Amino acid sequence: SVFSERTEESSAVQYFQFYGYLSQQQNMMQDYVRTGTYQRAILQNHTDFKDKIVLDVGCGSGILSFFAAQAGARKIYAVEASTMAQHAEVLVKSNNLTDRIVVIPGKVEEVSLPEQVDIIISEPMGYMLFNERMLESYLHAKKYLKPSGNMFPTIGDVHLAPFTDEQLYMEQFTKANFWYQPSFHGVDLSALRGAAVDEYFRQPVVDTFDIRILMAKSVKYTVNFLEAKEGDLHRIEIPFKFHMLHSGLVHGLAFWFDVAFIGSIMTVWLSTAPTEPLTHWYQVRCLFQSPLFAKAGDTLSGTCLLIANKRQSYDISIVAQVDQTGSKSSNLLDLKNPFFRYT
Amino acid sequence: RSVFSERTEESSAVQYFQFYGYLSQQQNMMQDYVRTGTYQRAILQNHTDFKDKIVLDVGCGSGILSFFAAQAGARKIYAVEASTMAQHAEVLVKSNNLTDRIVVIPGKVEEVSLPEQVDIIISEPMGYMLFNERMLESYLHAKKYLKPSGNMFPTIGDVHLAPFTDEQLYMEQFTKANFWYQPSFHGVDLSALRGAAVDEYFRQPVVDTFDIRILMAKSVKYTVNFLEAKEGDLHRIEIPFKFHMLHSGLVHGLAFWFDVAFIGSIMTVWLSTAPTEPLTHWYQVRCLFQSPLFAKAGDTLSGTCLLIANKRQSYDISIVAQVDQTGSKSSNLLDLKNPFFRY
Amino acid sequence: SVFSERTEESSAVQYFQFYGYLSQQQNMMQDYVRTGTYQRAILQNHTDFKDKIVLDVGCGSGILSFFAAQAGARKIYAVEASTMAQHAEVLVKSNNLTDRIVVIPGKVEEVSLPEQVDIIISEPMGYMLFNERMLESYLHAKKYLKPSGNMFPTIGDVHLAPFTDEQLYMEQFTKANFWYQPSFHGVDLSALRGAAVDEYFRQPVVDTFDIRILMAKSVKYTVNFLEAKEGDLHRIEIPFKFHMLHSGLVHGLAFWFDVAFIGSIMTVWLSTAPTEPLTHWYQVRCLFQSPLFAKAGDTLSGTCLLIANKRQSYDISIVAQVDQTGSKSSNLLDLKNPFFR
Amino acid sequence: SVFSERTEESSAVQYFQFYGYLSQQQNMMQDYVRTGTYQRAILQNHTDFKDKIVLDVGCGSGILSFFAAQAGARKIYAVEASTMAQHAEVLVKSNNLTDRIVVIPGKVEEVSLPEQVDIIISEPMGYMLFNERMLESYLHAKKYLKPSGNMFPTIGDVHLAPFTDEQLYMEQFTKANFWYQPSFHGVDLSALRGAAVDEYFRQPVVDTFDIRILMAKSVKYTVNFLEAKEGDLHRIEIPFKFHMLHSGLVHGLAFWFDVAFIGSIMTVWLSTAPTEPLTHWYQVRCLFQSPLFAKAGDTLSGTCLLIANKRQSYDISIVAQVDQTGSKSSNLLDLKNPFFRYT
Ligand SMILES: NC(=[NH2+])NCC[C@H]1O[C@@H](n2cnc3c(N)ncnc32)[C@H](O)[C@@H]1O
Ligand SMILES: NC(=[NH2+])NCC[C@H]1O[C@@H](n2cnc3c(N)ncnc32)[C@H](O)[C@@H]1O
Ligand SMILES: NC(=[NH2+])NCC[C@H]1O[C@@H](n2cnc3c(N)ncnc32)[C@H](O)[C@@H]1O
Ligand SMILES: NC(=[NH2+])NCC[C@H]1O[C@@H](n2cnc3c(N)ncnc32)[C@H](O)[C@@H]1O
Repeated sequence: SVFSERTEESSAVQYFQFYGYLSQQQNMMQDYVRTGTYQRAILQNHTDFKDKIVLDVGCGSGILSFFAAQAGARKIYAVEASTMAQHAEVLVKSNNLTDRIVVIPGKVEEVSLPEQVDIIISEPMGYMLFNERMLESYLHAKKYLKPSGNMFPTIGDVHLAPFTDEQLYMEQFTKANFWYQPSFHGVDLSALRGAAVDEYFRQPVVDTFDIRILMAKSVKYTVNFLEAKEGDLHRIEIPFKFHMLHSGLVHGLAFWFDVAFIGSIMTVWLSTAPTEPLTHWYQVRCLFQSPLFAKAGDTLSGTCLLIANKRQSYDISIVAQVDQTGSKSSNLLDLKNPFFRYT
Repeated sequence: RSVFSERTEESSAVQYFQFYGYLSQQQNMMQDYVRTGTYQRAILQNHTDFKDKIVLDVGCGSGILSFFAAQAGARKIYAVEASTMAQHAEVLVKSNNLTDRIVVIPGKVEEVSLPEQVDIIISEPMGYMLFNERMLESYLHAKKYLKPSGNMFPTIGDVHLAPFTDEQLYMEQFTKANFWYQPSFHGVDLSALRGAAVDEYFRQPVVDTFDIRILMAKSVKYTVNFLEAKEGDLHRIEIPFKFHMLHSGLVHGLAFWFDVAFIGSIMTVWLSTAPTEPLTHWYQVRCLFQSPLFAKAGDTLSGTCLLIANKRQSYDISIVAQVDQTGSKSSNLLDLKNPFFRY
Repeated sequence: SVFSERTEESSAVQYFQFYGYLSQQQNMMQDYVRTGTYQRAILQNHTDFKDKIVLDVGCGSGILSFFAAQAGARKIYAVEASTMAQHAEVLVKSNNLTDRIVVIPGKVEEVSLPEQVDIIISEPMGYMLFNERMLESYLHAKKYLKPSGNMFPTIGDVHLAPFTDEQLYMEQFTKANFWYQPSFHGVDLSALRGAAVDEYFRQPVVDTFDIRILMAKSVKYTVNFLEAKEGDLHRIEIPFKFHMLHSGLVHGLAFWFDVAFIGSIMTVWLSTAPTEPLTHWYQVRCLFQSPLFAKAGDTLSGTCLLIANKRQSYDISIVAQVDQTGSKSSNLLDLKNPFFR
Repeated sequence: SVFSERTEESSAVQYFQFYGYLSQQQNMMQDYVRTGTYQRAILQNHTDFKDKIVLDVGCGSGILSFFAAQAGARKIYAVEASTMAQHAEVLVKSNNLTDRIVVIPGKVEEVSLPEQVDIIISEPMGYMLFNERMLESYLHAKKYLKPSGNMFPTIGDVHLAPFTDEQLYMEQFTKANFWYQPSFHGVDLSALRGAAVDEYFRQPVVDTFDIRILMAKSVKYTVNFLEAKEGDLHRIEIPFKFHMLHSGLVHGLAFWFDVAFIGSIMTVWLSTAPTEPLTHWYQVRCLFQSPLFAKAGDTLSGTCLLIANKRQSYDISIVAQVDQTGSKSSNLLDLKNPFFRYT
């Protein structure tokens, strides 16, 4: 299948084992920004669901399938590949909805639906939006969407902006310099110091930050879920030209995302920006190997290239340059293994 | 057809060795001065056991233990490591000018081919509750390369268990599961999964430290002699116990820690993770009862701790506890692979 | 009679036995807030008693009748159905007020009075105000009240407000976990865990608390004793709509009450709010079996429904929901069986 | 019936409402002394239950019937008059003992049991042993007992001892002196002080105390449950002659009780003595209206006369004299309404 073609068995076993735990469902369900906003998007656009046929890609416990029911849906197909599907079935029965919700265990790339649907709902966003590569399953599910169909969420905006954080940058060499000692119990470790540094800079940093560290208006890369195909996400090239508002050293790029539910009654937004209440997605920062000096008025131009990998994530390639000086930096990051720095 | 692959799901093995390929994880283990300092003491203080001898280091990681044997005069050390950390070991061997003595042999100890039998095997195979990761079986499997006159460092391993009281910990876990009693979470009835939630939450071993005064009886000890034991002995580990209660109150579970002894020719050096000893990165492990048991001072608490090795490099743990006077009984299952790090 | 029709004899026996004890009269009288405020309301409004006919419903030891005598009342009929009525007569004689205070033994729904009165006085408030159902006896007595007569107290305000208090929550959940044991002395009790949680959470929690646990401004439900008819208190439906001020878990609703003595000279208030000095009424809190979550700005809507029962108390029904999310909590309470904490 | 002829209906309604609460069953079941001893006496005398027919009088939740089944009883009739019987039926079904335990809802004086039983078990002791007058229901059930049957408990002993507690005696007047003031908000209350004093003295005090306040070895009155008839408890005249071990003022009499399970294998004792762990029965003390001075070696003689009343309790008539001096005091207490003083 398409899923197994793009995924190492080892990665998938652990991925779906992780999501079979109720404590993880509870974690996602207890994010009120997430759960609240989805419920509002669906209920405030009841006309997009009333008496319609719905598909819920990766329903977990089925919470989004119940909001669709509250909105007046006629039939909801809830697809879930982990063992959480067993618990979703229990909740459909205990809530007297077996007539309107059908739980289909399995991967959305492999199950079969009995009819086409009017709208697909899902929550496929990972870290930096794209982590987990579940947006490809969301788009893959469009093979069941009528030409009339809508997508909830409808679009996705990735935002990237240069930041300054001297203490975050310095923390990397503080940790790596453990290896730069010539007699750790009589053993000279210094030969591995460069490797340790490299390892730390290859981790995206997951936490939040004061918006004042940002040095320029963000650049926006949009994914239109109504028009995009799975292949469009195998290689995501994000060019950027930042016009610096403050002078200082740029230590990397900060990432966040928004999604919009574009309904017939209104559009509802779900934002993980550092200016909005915190969510379980936090924000993501990718450091440059060497900081770049820029002054207010200069331009910072380059590209952020995301290359999907068979571990359900992306290899990140960032190259940036101050146009007025030619000073250049880059970095390679493995989004699968981020550093969770939040306290 | 290797012994390792026959007892290990591929998915678990891949992630296991990816996890230990990280230098940041080597740092965490090496920076535990109790671990690294005691291992060096046991080796250097028993240098006669290593002078001009052949050594095998099972799971050398970065190679620290192999360096200790080189300091003690070992004639030749074979350092086996299956993760990509093996290549980092080689770098340290070259930069420390020990290429004539330390031979890194990459691969699994169940699959490599050593050129000769060895006088002594050294390893640090202890996980949480001693037995997690199932590396003791690889340690014992390596005895096929050990001369009949040889030794094991560590030589024996003691598992200690004792009953404890801690209502806050018990209520802390039951609090998390009350989420799934909700009759109307955003209008959805979750109560049907309250049973499934409590089972999942009370399947998690609690890894952290605690005050020794929560222990309500003298610990029971279960000893594994690594010189005598056979690989197959660790597929099923049955630990009966009978505690003489020193205090009255509620028994909320059993606490677990372990000691290992390096029984050398010059002296025996002990490495302990007991709560009366300085904290290590192993901490201590506590298994909770879903329903606490009451006992008075003078009563006896008896039962069995049974560990069944699973294909995911861990153990499924069943604990049955009974106060003999009243017949009050508590049966509990725990997934040692997925613990709650509470510290 | 009206009283016997709405009261199991079994309840009435114990009820009036309880109030026949001097020790229980000492308890109420030593509440200086209660006793001092009643005296202040009566004496400050002495013109509403000067040379007037008075009726004191459920006088107990007769303390309120003496206050009316101090204010110049010409004649005070003091009705008391327990044996305490004879103790009141002793005090009337020892204080040399036989010319002004006339103890009438019996239930106010069954005694005859020589004449009509100008003002009724009484202390009929119980826990959560309505417990004991004496407000109906207080209102029933209005058959003896002249037109345009006054009522002391004149009105009663009930205040509701959501609160957060996880300790009280898992405290009542702890007691209930005893019935989850699958082997108590070898016996599986778990089949009764549902009945245990229900029973334990039907008990109102009577105690005081810090005002900072309240999550919204209180909602007020007023009872006008001058206008209300006793039948109005058989089924009390109190709608509420709170505007949440803080985000967090709502573990239930807190109840207190104030009464106002609206006299000719002055309006005197007697409050049992948590912002005010504690009284023997304390405050009341009704726990949800499952807490509700709400963010600051959300609205919590529902109704508190009180159905009076034949045991001189009420069956309480509280249904509350977070309007934005549909999170709903339905809970029942037996006001007759409180938990003094 | 016999129950209704000796009980006022108002008293009966509140009595069985009280015991319909699970919270009250837990209160008695959580007394380890009560529940642990009953279990011990039944199991350690298993020969008195194996393949026998049993009657549990006032089973409550049925805990004692389960103990009887643990001992191997063939058939157990469990009689309970309150609505707790329906809960007992649930536990019988949930413990898979519907073939051994049959719950009979109703009063033991009124229900119809088909056959004679081999042994009757019950926990009918109240404050001072006799409060609640349930011992008469226990003896009344002997109409179903074979002539060779047994009773668990077999016998009951009530112990009387003189005590000194100046603080307790004075506490009465401090409370009653609230009324001895000429202007309480302008009201002379002093006319009711005598009535307040009398009221406090008619109340037995339920709480514990330090054994050191006892001034003589206790006097013991025994009820042999195999021999007694329920009519023997309508009027219980207990003559006492105490030999004073200490000199001082005697303020009243203290009461506790023991019961013994005289089985075929052994005799097990359940004590509520002040020298033993505290139970939910505490102890009881009745004050003299005037204290009596007695020297060590003197004798304090008199009678404690308990007269049953229609409120499932007793009126207590105590009369005491110092033989050597001729000083007398007495009191007449209402056991149905005690003063709970324990803190
Ligand atoms: N939104 C996230 N970042 N994570 C939630 C993913 C949820 O969708 C489920 N899921 C992920 N991929 C798939 C798929 N291809 N088919 C079905 N369910 C899936 C997964 O088991 C979990 O319940
Ligand atoms: N001491 C621990 N609890 N864990 C450390 C395990 C270390 O041994 C390595 N290791 C584990 N099992 C094996 C094996 N069968 N063969 C070789 N190396 C192994 C692993 O890669 C890591 O470096
Ligand atoms: N305020 C309270 N919570 N209780 C006060 C009740 C007092 O009034 C008396 N009382 C209660 N109901 C009645 C009644 N219907 N008629 C007369 N006295 C009554 C009761 O005996 C006690 O003295
Ligand atoms: N041991 C005590 N002091 N009290 C226990 C009283 C228990 O016996 C029950 N009980 C009391 N009298 C009777 C009776 N005549 N018939 C049946 N059950 C009774 C009562 O319902 C409660 O469960």
